[PDB]
Amino acid sequence: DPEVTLLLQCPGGGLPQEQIQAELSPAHDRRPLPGGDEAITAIWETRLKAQPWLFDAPKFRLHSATLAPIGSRGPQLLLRLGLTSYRDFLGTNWSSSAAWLRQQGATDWGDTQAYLADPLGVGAALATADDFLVFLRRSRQVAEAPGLVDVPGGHPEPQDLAGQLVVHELFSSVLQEICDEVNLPLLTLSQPLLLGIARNETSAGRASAEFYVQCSLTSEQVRKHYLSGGPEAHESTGIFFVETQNVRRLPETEMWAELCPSAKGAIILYNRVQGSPTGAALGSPALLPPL
Ligand SMILES: O=C(c1csnn1)N1CCOCC1
Repeated sequence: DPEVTLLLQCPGGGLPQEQIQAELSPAHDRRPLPGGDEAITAIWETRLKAQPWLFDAPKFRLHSATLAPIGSRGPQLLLRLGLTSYRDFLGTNWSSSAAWLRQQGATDWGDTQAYLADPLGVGAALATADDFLVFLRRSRQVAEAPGLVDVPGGHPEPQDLAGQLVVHELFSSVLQEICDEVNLPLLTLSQPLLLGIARNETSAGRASAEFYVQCSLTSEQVRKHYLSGGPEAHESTGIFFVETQNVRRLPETEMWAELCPSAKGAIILYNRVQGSPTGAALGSPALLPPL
């Protein structure tokens, strides 16, 4: 799977909100482009003169994420974040020249990402009461990953002493994206656990935080809520469910070639962090069948 790389695998089965610190600093921003940010402004002007209803939005930028020594007390993860925008994404990661910008960043800064917007995504491994994960089908008419399978998620918009409010917005945003697209009541969802961070090498290395969320509704009840919104209540074109039993071997299935990179990252981290038991009971052959 060359189109996804793991940047972070969380310990303890995943981290709760209270164990994460954020540092939001202009030191974590994209570097100005070598020949100037006028190249971004030109791409944006061309796009608005074809689609004048488009609008810019702020985004968080991922610089890096440092895990504490395993088994330690106190905060377990430090997220170093800057600020970026949808406009800067279109002019860098989404540009035909994105690979040239990665090479220039290695040369100038020793950092393949230094010239890339790198907006932070969120995604969820969303489990039902009857032990299935939730999958969504993308429209065949959108620009990114048309017709592919995704999981619930999105790219959160901004608004440890500004830090804790940023971590709160990240955790809040993955629940809001589940309520907006799957049409589930907020009170049927668990507090999220962070499983890790995955990079999309098809989008010049932009990263997504991948979370585990449990729902108190069955697969049948989740399906009814999604469909009862009607076609205008969701961007996806369909919902479907895979038993958690079967997610273990998903990379060996024909479904794997249909998954978009950020959804592949969610399922790899689910299998490594929530699956893959370490104890004698769940690791016994009848409960963890060999192969
Ligand atoms: O929020 C984002 C986004 C992706 S990368 N940074 N921003 N979207 C949603 C709307 O359609 C375009 C992509």
